[PDB]
Amino acid sequence: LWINKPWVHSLLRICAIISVISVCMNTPMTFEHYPPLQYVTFTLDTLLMFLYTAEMIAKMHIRGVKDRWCVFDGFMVFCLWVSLVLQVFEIADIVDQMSPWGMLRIPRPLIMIRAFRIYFRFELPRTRITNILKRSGEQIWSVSIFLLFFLLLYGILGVQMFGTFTYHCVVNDTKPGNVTWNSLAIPDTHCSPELEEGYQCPPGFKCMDLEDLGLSRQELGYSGFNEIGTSIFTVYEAASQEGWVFLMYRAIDSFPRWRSYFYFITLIFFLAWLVKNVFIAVIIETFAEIRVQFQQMWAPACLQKMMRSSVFHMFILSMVTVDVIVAASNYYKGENFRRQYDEFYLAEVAFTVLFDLEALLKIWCLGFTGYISSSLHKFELLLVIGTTLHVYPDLYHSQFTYFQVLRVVRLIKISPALEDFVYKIFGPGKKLGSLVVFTASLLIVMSAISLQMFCFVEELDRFTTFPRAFMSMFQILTQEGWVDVMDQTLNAVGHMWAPVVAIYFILYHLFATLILLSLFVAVILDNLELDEDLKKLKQLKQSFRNFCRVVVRARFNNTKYHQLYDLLGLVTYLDWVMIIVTICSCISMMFESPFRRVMHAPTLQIAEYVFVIFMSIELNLKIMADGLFFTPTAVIRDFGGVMDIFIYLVSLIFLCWMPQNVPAESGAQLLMVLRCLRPLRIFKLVPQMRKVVRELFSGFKEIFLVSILLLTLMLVFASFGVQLFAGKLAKCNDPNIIRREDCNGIFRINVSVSKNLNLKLRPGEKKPGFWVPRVWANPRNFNFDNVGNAMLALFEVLSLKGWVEVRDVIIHRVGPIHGIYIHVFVFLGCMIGLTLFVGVVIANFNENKGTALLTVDQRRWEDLKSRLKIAQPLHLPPRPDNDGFRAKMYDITQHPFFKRTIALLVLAQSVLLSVKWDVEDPVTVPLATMSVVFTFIFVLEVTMKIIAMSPAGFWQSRRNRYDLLVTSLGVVWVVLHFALLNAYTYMMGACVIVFRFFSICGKHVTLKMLLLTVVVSMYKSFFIIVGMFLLLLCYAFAGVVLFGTVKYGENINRHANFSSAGKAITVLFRIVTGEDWNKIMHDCMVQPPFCTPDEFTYWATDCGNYAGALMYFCSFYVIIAYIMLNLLVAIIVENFSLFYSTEEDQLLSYNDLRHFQIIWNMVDDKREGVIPTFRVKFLLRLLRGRLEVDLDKDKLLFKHMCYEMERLHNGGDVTFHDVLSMLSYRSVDIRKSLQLEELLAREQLEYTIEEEVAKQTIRMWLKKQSCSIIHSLRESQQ
Amino acid sequence: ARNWSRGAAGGDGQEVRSKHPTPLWNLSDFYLSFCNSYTLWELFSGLSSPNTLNCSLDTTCRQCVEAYQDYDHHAQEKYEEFESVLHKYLQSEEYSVKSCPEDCKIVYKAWLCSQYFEVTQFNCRKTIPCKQYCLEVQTRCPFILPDNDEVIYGGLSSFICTGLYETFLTNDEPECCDVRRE
Ligand SMILES: *[C@@H]1O[C@H](CO)[C@@H](O[C@@H]2O[C@H](CO)[C@@H](O[C@@H]3O[C@H](CO)[C@@H](O)[C@H](O)[C@@H]3O)[C@H](O)[C@H]2NC(C)=O)[C@H](O)[C@H]1NC(C)=O
Ligand SMILES: *[C@@H]1O[C@H](CO)[C@@H](O[C@@H]2O[C@H](CO)[C@@H](O)[C@H](O)[C@H]2NC(C)=O)[C@H](O)[C@H]1NC(C)=O
Ligand SMILES: *[C@@H]1O[C@H](CO)[C@@H](O)[C@H](O)[C@H]1NC(C)=O
Ligand SMILES: *[C@@H]1O[C@H](CO)[C@@H](O)[C@H](O)[C@H]1NC(C)=O
Repeated sequence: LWINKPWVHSLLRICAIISVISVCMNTPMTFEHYPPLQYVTFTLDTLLMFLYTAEMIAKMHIRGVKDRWCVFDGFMVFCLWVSLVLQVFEIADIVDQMSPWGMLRIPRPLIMIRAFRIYFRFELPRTRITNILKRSGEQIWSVSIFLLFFLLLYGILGVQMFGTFTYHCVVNDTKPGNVTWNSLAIPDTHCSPELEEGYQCPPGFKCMDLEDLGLSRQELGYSGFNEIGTSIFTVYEAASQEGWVFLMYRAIDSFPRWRSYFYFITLIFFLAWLVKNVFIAVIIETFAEIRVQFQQMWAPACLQKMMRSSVFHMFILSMVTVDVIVAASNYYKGENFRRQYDEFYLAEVAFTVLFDLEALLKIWCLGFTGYISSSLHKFELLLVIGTTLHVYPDLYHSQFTYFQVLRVVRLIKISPALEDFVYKIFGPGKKLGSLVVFTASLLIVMSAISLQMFCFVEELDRFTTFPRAFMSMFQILTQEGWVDVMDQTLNAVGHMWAPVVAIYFILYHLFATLILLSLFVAVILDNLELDEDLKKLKQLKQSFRNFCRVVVRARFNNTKYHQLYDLLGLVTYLDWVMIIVTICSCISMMFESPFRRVMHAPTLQIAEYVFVIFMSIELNLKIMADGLFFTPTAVIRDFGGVMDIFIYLVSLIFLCWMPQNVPAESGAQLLMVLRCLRPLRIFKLVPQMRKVVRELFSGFKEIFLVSILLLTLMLVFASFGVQLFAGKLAKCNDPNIIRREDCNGIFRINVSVSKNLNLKLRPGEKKPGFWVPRVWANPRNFNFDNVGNAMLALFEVLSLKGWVEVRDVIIHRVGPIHGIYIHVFVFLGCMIGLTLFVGVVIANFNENKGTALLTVDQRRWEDLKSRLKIAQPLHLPPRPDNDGFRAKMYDITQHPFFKRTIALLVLAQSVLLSVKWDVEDPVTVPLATMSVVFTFIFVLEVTMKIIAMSPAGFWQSRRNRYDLLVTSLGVVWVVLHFALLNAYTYMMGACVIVFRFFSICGKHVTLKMLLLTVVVSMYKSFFIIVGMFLLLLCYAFAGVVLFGTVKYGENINRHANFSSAGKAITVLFRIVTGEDWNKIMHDCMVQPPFCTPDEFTYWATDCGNYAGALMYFCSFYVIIAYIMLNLLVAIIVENFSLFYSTEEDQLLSYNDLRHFQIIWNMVDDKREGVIPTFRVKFLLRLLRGRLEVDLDKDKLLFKHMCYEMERLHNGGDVTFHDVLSMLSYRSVDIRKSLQLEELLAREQLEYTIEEEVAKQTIRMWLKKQSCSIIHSLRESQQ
Repeated sequence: ARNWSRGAAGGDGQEVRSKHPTPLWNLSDFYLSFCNSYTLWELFSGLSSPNTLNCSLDTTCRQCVEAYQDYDHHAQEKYEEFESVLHKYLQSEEYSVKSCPEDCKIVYKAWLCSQYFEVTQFNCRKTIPCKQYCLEVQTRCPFILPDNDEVIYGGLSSFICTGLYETFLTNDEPECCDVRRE
């Protein structure tokens, strides 16, 4: 049974991995590095191929079309044969290794799939699996259309608001045909050619479009707004949060300020934050569907004391902490190292001997067979063996050092709370283990495909060998410089192939960033919930001073005015005054500067007095009314009362001092920093922001435990990094010097003009540069010489900003194998570790609103119950019959093709914004003329509706009201355009086309639900966004006083600095998106001799503050990026399951609701919205389809439905919502959909209806299809 | 007598603008043509590759005057490349509160001259160890970013004079003169 034996089946899956490893070594560069690879890969491919062809013939010829795996195997043996036929030519004189024929090796790596073969009956039936997969596929397709709408919207806007970024400042000596690196400014910069419309170059310089000076598109670069094709590409790269601030600064220099500030900030808020959270919500609802489907589918005797005692456990734990701090403490110190037999090695051998003795005592006292069965003891054996190897003289400080630093893992037994949290969040290893394995297998297959696609270019590096390709694909996955990886390929592969590689990188980046990262979020959230049976069990089992008091507690002041009275009644009159004087004080502080302080300017000091004069009266009144802390109504209730009296004290102390000079590192400088806390009292005064702060701090214990895990990860990689890298990672400034004995004298250094704008040199020309001393130095942003420097470098790497600079510098200056350190830390910390905060914040948010305790069935029911409350009957009037003309116009305007041709015409008009609508280019005249023709077509379509139905009925629909308004603006633009022919009429033409382009979100049903999801999420998140802005003000005011005079540096420049509160706010928004915050921090850390100190005045010196920058930046990035922004994810995840809906035979769907609306709107003709009970028996006969109550067979359901509505109002009449809520309760499995409180009330009502209908059917004798499926279940149970 | 200041002879001293007019004489004070703080006295007292002191005053080894004029010329050519880079640095009016590009090009000129002539200076009232001009440049000049191509410069500027805790200003004190306005 050659085929059938299980012993060959394991071999035939393991050897698939070897067939991937061989094709990862077929490359011209790895063959010229290692010639024997070309011979061993051929024989290793040949004898492998025999095994796969041997099963392929035997399974068809002896044991044997429709089986997908049989045709897959057949295609894969053909891939091996054509690979061998190519290789036996390429090794001969036939063809070389740099030929493009190697592209016939790109389908081979897909044999990675055979190695697994785990695709049959994984706990669930096929049909049940395909129901999950199709349901998630339609959700993903819906969000892809939604994304494409946004990408095209910002595309047509970018074309119209911005154009070509080609007006660089140039030294005038440049003639048209000689543009070179020496003709540019050194801090390379754009201008506006129009005066006052942007930046303009200083004397001795001028600006002109470098493309007209003979530069080509690949020399300028691909990023610009010249057409919708390039504009959609720049919109995508900007929406990825990768170099978006550089596009913003280029736009600020070339064009007006306001349009750049509006466009790029709103692009980030929508397309980066709010839209990506919808892809996260779709994958979370996919995990919710899975639980639905899983839930629905069903001497030696001292061993007794010495091993157990708290003394022995605490002694080993303190010896482990002592060993770890001793091991990490070996900082640089100097250039003297003697590591064959030295200090820090004797300690390590002594502690290694102690842990050997500990392990052997446990093994003796417990017995080896009883010891080895524990998972902790298996791990401690691995460390006891690995550190016994590490402390051998030839292996000390080698790659065995991981077994040394992993000793800190044992320390987790310190508190049961951290153990329980670890076991909770990582959960059953099977969920996270399969996802990290899938992530690795995907990345390995994709790097093998990119390798065989690009390795022969010979003008492109980074794809020449498998490790280079792997680093390139991993860099694209991690979101860092991914666009630079793509551009390096685009400018090397050539213009004929640039579109093909562009869509390849875009498709990989889409999947790797939208699906893979959201799967980690969904897995960690699914672990943080209870199991559905455990929450079911929990639910089942749980069942004159009185004048001052009157002054303090002052009284407050249809529906439109009631909402205003509610607002006015929000706080006491005194707290409204305190909100007002706090806000005017922050507005005064907005005008402060290092060159304009309140201490020297009475105009700003007026607000400083008013704040203290009002707040002293406030605190005195509240103290005289209710006391300090002696009663539950007193003023010092909690931290809010403590914060306000502290703010009052620092404010009063500053106002009575007003120090006329202030040194840069002084108590007066600290008091001026503490004065910037005033915006914080607005959180206390406004009760919605008190709620936001208390709901945020509900998670503090969980957030703290995640911080302890991340600090533990940073500490082991820092300890390893100090032991491996101290004194290395340092070299000469001169690229041509390889030894420290040669780092003397001076050399010519080449200055950075720009990393973009890739010009070629003329054959004899030098780059711009000057003469400089050569020295042996660390990099200025990370040095790896002590634990503090190592942990600071790892904290910066953890945020994924500059991590590529750290990677390349380790590879270059230490060695290639040390790449593993930085890649593993980025996977553990950035991919897994920071996702623990995302999970904890969203889980605690759902616990605050109580939905964490509900079953997925109950959550769906609650989201249906609100969706049916939001629902209304249709505004559409019935068709007229008094004349034939309005009757045929009603038919015509309702045809199912007419709706689609009108939707297509909106896209057809939107395409006229493909290129800038200026006034000088004659192509503007056809485009504007065509928009007039479209405008008349839409005037006619509005007329067809106005003659199909009454104008009074037409105007009830919001869509009709909006499309009428846009069409009125259209015909107004048409007459104005022909009257004036000016640039403002072309601008108004572009505006009305953009206004009409938004109409398609009212016509496509899934696009409407996704737009509503985002629009309501902006309303829901308002106080969270205001809370973040109050923190931006506190940090901006602190940054102006702390860094306002800092000398320009790596990133601190004219575009980014703290010279005013406005410039501080835009610099903080850069840091919120994360764009190079650490380069800026290292500029703000500057001290002598890089800056000029002053003895007693902070506005005189241009130095920074070292400890100030470390506290100011790290705190800002943690509280905003790791914590606050994750509430905006929770808000989108809340609203997506509410507003989005799909077809599902468990609930009342939007198809059922539309069918019910159409049938309601033929019984309620007069549109009163409330029907007499006499017509309910008629209404529930017309409901054919999935709502069908059959008159026959289902007579008891018919009588129930009639009697329920007749009982509800004791006859009379019935609203739309009462019939609709009867339909929902009569079409769900109430025994799992309802909560245990409302379930008893329903069942009691329905039992009363059973008794009454039984009484009526007795009395009338004595005198002489989801609804019916659910009725059958109920009748069967009762 | 005075520092070079302004004028070809009014300061009771001149510059060696020509090779041949100094075969003999008696008092050494002729200043250079670009590195104006250095006279022939401290130059011949220092180190010259072709020949040394005394054979100068005795014609026979005058070839050293042309060697100093050649060094003075190379020091000027390297200075031009710096001040054209500084001219093309468009943020020279705003990068610092106390610094000015005038101060920068003074202290960088003094640094280039102390690189080409490592000789001591004296009798100018104001003296300073020549290694201080590295710290003047790193304090008073712009942050110019080097071209990351082969070497990745991880945030360091083009001009720096110290690394890995090496000793500096170690009392070697090559006495230079304080040739700066502030
Ligand atoms: C091209 O670059 C050069 C370098 O600046 C610019 O030439 C400069 O032109 C201005 C205006 O003429 C000169 O200022 C004044 O010059 C006049 C005589 O030309 C003189 O009477 C004044 O005292 C004053 O110096 C400036 O000196 C001159 N630059 C040089 C080399 O001296 C030229 O104009 C640039 N092109 C542009 C865009 O202007
Ligand atoms: C500064 O840039 C110059 C280019 O002007 C570099 O000189 C090149 O060095 C490479 C060495 O890899 C040679 O192959 C090129 O031929 C050189 N170019 C020319 C025009 O000769 C130089 O290496 C750079 N130096 C520094 C210090 O950055
Ligand atoms: C300008 O370009 C021409 C070639 O088109 C070249 O011959 C000439 O030398 C160039 N002039 C300068 C100053 O570079
Ligand atoms: C005159 O000659 C003597 C010879 O020793 C020399 O030392 C002295 O410097 C000369 N005079 C002047 C003014 O230099």
